This record gives sequence, C-alpha cells and structure tokens, in this order.
Amino acid sequence: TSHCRFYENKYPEIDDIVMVNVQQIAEMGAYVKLLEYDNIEGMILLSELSRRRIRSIQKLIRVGKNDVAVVLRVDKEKGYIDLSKRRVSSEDIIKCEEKYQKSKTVHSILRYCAEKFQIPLEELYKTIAWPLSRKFGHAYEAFKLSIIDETVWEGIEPPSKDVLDELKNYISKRLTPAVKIRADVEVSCFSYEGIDAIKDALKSAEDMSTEQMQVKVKLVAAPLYVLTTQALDKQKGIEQLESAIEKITEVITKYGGVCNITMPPKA
Amino acid sequence: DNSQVFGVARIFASFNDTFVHVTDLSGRETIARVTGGMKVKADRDESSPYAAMLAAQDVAAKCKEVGITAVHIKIRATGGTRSKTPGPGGQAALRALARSGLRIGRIEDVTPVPSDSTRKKGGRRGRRL
Amino acid sequence: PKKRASNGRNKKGRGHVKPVRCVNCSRSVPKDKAIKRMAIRNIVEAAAIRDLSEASVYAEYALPKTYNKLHYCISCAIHARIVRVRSRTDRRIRAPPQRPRF
Amino acid sequence: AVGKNKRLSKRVVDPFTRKEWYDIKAPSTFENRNVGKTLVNKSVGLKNASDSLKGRVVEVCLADLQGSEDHSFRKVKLRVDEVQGKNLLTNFHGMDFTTDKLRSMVRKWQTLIEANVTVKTSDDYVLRIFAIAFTRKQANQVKRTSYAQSSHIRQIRKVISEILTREVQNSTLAQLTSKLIPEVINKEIENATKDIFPLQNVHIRKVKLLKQPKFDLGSLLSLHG
Amino acid sequence: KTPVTLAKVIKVLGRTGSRGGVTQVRVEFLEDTTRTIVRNVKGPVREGDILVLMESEREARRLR
RNA sequence: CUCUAACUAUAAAAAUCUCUCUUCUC
Ligand SMILES: [Mg+2]
Ligand SMILES: [Mg+2]
Ligand SMILES: [Mg+2]
Ligand SMILES: [Mg+2]
Ligand SMILES: [Zn+2]
Repeated sequence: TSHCRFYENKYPEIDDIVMVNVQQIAEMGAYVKLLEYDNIEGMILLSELSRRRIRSIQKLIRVGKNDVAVVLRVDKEKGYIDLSKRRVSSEDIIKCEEKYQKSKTVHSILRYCAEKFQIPLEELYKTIAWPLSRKFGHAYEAFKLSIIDETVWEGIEPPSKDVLDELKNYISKRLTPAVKIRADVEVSCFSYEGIDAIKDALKSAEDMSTEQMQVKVKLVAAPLYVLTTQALDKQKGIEQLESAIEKITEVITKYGGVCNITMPPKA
Repeated sequence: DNSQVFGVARIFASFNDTFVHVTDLSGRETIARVTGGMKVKADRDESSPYAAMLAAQDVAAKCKEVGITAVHIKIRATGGTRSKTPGPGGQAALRALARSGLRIGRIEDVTPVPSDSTRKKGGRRGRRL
Repeated sequence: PKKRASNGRNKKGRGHVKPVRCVNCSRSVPKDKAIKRMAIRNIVEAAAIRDLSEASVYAEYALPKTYNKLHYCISCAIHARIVRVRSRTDRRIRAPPQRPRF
Repeated sequence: AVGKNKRLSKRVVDPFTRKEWYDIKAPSTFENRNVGKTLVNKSVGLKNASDSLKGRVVEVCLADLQGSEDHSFRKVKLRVDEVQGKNLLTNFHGMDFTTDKLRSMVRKWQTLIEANVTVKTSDDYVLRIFAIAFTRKQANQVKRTSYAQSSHIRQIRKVISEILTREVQNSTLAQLTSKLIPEVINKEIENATKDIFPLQNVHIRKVKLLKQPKFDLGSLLSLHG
Repeated sequence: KTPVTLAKVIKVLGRTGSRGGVTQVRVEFLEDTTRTIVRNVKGPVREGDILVLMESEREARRLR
C-alpha cells in the first residue's frame, strides 16, 4: 500500500523539478508515473525530450528507470501532467537529484513503519512527516536532528507511541552516519630530548579524550604524528584537535625542539 | 480628444524572440516589458506568431490594468548591420494589440538604418550554410 | 566558354565597383552583380487591415508602407527563388516577368 | 519560459500605484497646446520628481498638433522645461520626418540634393537644419531620366544654404517654428530654384537643436498662456 | 473561459503540407458575418461545413 | 484612336564502390 506523496499538495506546481519512472510509450512520448508526487502519470513529449536530435526513441527513455522531469502546466482538475525532460538546467538536474533522493529516504523509512504497523502511509505522513517538513524544511534534516536531539518529537501527535519507538530504533540502526577527523603534525625538532617530550605530549593529548570522543595520536613516522578523532557532532573534533596542537606547541617550545603542522583537523 | 491616454507599444521584432514593450510618450516609463520568449517553451518558436499573440495579450492586459487606452507603434527590426527586415512575429503582435481593446493610431517604422559603416559580420564569403 | 556576352557582371567600363554585403548570408558581392529587389509593402498585411481599419483613432489613417531594397548574393538569389535558372535563348530576355499583375 | 541558470552575482510592491500622472503642454506656436499624459514615479523629497521631469523629450506627430492630416509625415520632439504641478510645459527640441515619407520621396531615376547647415537663431538657439530636394520630371519630357548636373547641384545647394541661413538668422526659434509649420521656406526654396532646375518635393528636415543660452523663463511663460 | 467558436467554410484554398494530407480554407464565422479567416484543416471538407475552432485568431500560413 | 499599383513565409546529418569493352560490308 504505497501512496501519500512527499510534499504538501498532491499535484505538481509551477516550474517545479521532479523525477519520473517510465513505463510506456505510445506515439508522442510517454505518459508515465511519478514517484516524487503521489503516483500520477505525465506526458513527456518528443520535441522536448533530449538535447541532441532524436535519432532513437528506445535508447533515451529506458522504460522502468528514473529520469529527470519538469512540469509546465498542471491539470489541477483531474490529475494530468504536462512534463518535460530537455529544459532542465545542468546544475538543476543534480540539485533536484538530491531533493528527489532526499524525499525517497523518508518514504523508505516510513514504509517499513507502515508495513510493520499496517497503518496506511497517509496517516503516518500526516502525523509525522508533514510537521517535520514544516519545522525543519526537510523530514531528512528532522530525522538527522532526531538522531542527535530527542526533542524533535515534542509538539507532534503520533497515532501511537510504539510507532515512535520502532521509528527511533530503525533510524538509529539505518540512518547512523561519528565522522573521523584526522590531522598530521610534523616534528621538525633537532633538539636534545625528543622522545620523552613526545610521550608527555601523547599523555597530555590522550587524557583529554572524553567519554564520547576518544583521541588517539597514532604513529606512522617519526616527524609525522597522526591525530584521529571520532567527531560525533562534526564540530567538536576541531576544538579537541586544536587544543591538542596548542598543547604540542606548549611541549615543544621549551625542551629545545620545533614542530610544524602538515594538515589541520579535517572531516 | 476623448481622453485617450496614449502609449507607444514599440514592438521590436527580430528573426528570433520578438519584443513588445509599452512605455509612456517620452519612453522613459516602462509598462509591461513582457517579451516573446516569456510565454513559449521551445526557444525555437520565440519568433513564432503565437509568441507574438501571447506576449501581446498579456501586455494588453497590463495596459488596461494601468490605464493606458491608446497606443502608437514603433515597429523596429534588428536593424543596424543585421538584415534591416522586420521579424516574422512582430506583425502578429501588432494584430493582437489591434484586437484586444487597445485603440491604435500612428503606425511608424523606426528600424535603425546605417549610412554604410561597421562592416557586416560574416567575412567576405559570408555565412556559408 | 564565355557563358554570358554581358559577362554576367554589368560593370563594363568601370574598373572596380564597391562591394555590398548579401542580405541573407552576408557574402560581399560587387554592387552590380548584386541582384536586388524593391521590397515595398504595406506596413500591415492586407489580411489584417480590416481589424486595424475599424479599431483605430484617426479615421482614414494613412497606413504607410515600408520601403527597402534587398541585396542578395546570387547563391541566395537562386536558392531563395528570387532568381530562376533560365534556359539558353531565354537568357537574353532582360524584361522583368511581364509586370506580375497588370 | 524556463531553461534558466540564474547567474545571480521578495519585497515586491505594486510599482504603478506608487506613481503620479502629469500633463504635457505644447507651446502657443501650435494649435492643440495639450499633448497628453505621462506616468512618473511619485515625487518624494530627496529625488523630487520635478527634477526628473525637466529634460524629458516627447516625439509627437504634427497632425495631432494641428488637427489636419497633411502634417502627418512631420514629427516634432518637444523637451520638458517647466513644471507647474500636475501640469508641465514643453519647449521645441527638434523636428524630423516620418521615415516612410522620406523613403517615398526617395525614388530611382531622379537624383536627390541635400543641404546641411549649422545656423544660429536670432536669440541664441544654435541649430542645425537639413534640406532635401528632388528633380522634377518636366511637363513634356520623353527622356526617361531626370538627372541633374554636378554644377547645377552645387548652385542649388548654395541657394538653399543662403535661404536657410536667412530664415534662421531672421527670427527667434519660436518665430522660426511658426515659419516651419506653414513650411513657407519650402516655397521660398522652390521660388529661388525653379529657374535652375525644377526640384519637386523640396522639404526641410531634421531641425536639430544644439545649444540654448540659459533658460529664458519669461518667453516660455509667454509660449504657454 | 471556453470560447469554442464555429466557422462555416466559404472557400477552400487548395491542399498543402509535405504529406499533402492537410487542406487550407477560408472560413467565415457563423456569428459575426463580417469576419473571415484562413486556417488549416485535417480531413476532408467541402463548401459549407462548420469548423469547430477552439482558438480564433491564430491565422496559420502555408505550411511546408 | 486613352494609362504607370501590389506584397510575403524553409536549409540538421548522407563516407566509399572490385572486374568487363567488344564490326559494319551491300
Ligand atoms: Mg549550400
Ligand atoms: Mg575610358
Ligand atoms: Mg545581373
Ligand atoms: Mg576505406
Ligand atoms: Zn547570400
């Protein structure tokens, strides 16, 4: 029971960019289904099909696959779509490819949710997806902040709480990303004692490791020491590793040696 | 003189993507620049007469909205060094502006004709389509 | 073999003539081998005069005409049907096509 | 209709409810002093509109200005000079033909003569004027062309230059326009040239205003009520 | 705004088109006896039929 | 045996080609 379109209104809009699964081709193109809005079909017309000249009709369509699309005039009376494929900007295709995949994942999760709860998708998107899209602009960003922050479900009225529990479990299992921020610090020392200073630096860099983020400067060479961190929020590893670099500098400036940075902390 | 507040439509009709652009008598104040490529999708048909009717009808609607009732016409080809000949579409735009309510008078052509200068683009042997 | 006794140029006693660009393909051609048509037309087509006639201020307006010559390279003149590929004994007839309507 | 890239490198309003209307007045020289309307952005201090209006020029046919149709091919450009509030004046800025009449006169088998001259008015209005004449086929001519000699052309150009210089240097530009509208200089040129060569369709063209002394408030007031 | 108009053909202006399967005719509107317009037609017509035009003023020309 | 008025509006791409040449006298 797959239904319940991705965005606010059932019908396409003015100059909107979508994507289409194609099934059938009669004479003037293909009146074929959508999977960005409900499940309605639309005309792709041959004069407005491809950039090159239309040499073949079978190759460029690829029945049963995903394709770019733009709607010109929406038949907001009965459910018809006039649709285009040629006039989508090269930068526009890829950004819609995002929007489309963005929309698809939320449905992929809430499908599993409905099929396991046998509640029609319409009610689930009504109760959950639409308030999330209203609050955060995208249900995908709402899901990501749900992984981080629990307060995303406050102000929402699920049809049942077990839906929330299983959705949270499935999102923590499937939508799990902890980005590895890594850096390299070059020891350019020529000084008196360097290995004791390095041990002190490693201890002072490793005792700082928190419960959630643990920093281990691993060895791959003498000058080049590698700093690996698991940034849970993609914004704390930077400050951790900057503090680490400051502490390395505090170490090196007085024993006699010198060190330099080769790569700073990067995601 | 029954208070026909006047305008100048100034259709510029090229061999592609004609223009309709109604402005005041001095020409300083624009009203509904809206053009030929505004309302057609092919980008090949921008010169087509249908583009002319569509552009003309919407600019006439804006003309009634603002208040202009009577219009003088400045028909202009590309002119200059290019082809001196009015665009295929613009004539249809003239017809539409005649039709849709607007009163018309004082038809003029203002195609810029040069006095033989600015060597025309194309080389000696010219376009060799 | 000399195709045309008049050499197909119409210069005949001038040395050299200034060139003029073709109107379609912009090929420069001597201003005499520069097949040329008086494109005189009413600014509005006769098919649409009536709409103008009964929906216009200035009762009995002039309805002016637009004037311009057209200069073609002979390639365009032949392809765009301005000039036909006539027969031999019919080449030496220079009178225009019998005043199209009279 | 789309195919956009929007290389940009909604606070929308109704830009025409925020606008005023103003009247146009022609000088006392012509018959119908009223010209028409003009839309203007609303006059606010710090860019008062009356600053913007002074300098506007409007191209108007002489047929409307005179009612008659024989002035159809003429064309006068009037410059906005004085603003009175909801109503503004105009002074003469230039004269010209409709291109279509010019082309209708320009025919084959009759050479055209042009006379160009820069002349200073009686008051200060530094002008440039042009004159166009065509040889006239005689009343009995079987000769298929009506060409004029080069010497005849030189003499005719000199005559027309002298007549134009006289007419402009006589009177002020207000009186000059009052001479222009009856096109009396045309009959004068034909008078002084009909002995040399017939010269059909003599016409004074492209009266171009180049310089103006300061403002001349009083005369402008005299030209409008 | 459904201006479905009717025009009785008053004269047939030959047959055009690369296929040759289209016919251009002069049609005079059933109402407004004044106006006539030239338009294309697909399928056989003879002097007196009533073309059902959605659109009125799109006067097409000879077609290649 | 009296005369000089009409008019429109197309172009994408297409390379190459192995033989075998043979009488007119009544
Ligand atoms: Mg070719
Ligand atoms: Mg010699
Ligand atoms: Mg020739
Ligand atoms: Mg090979
Ligand atoms: Zn050419």
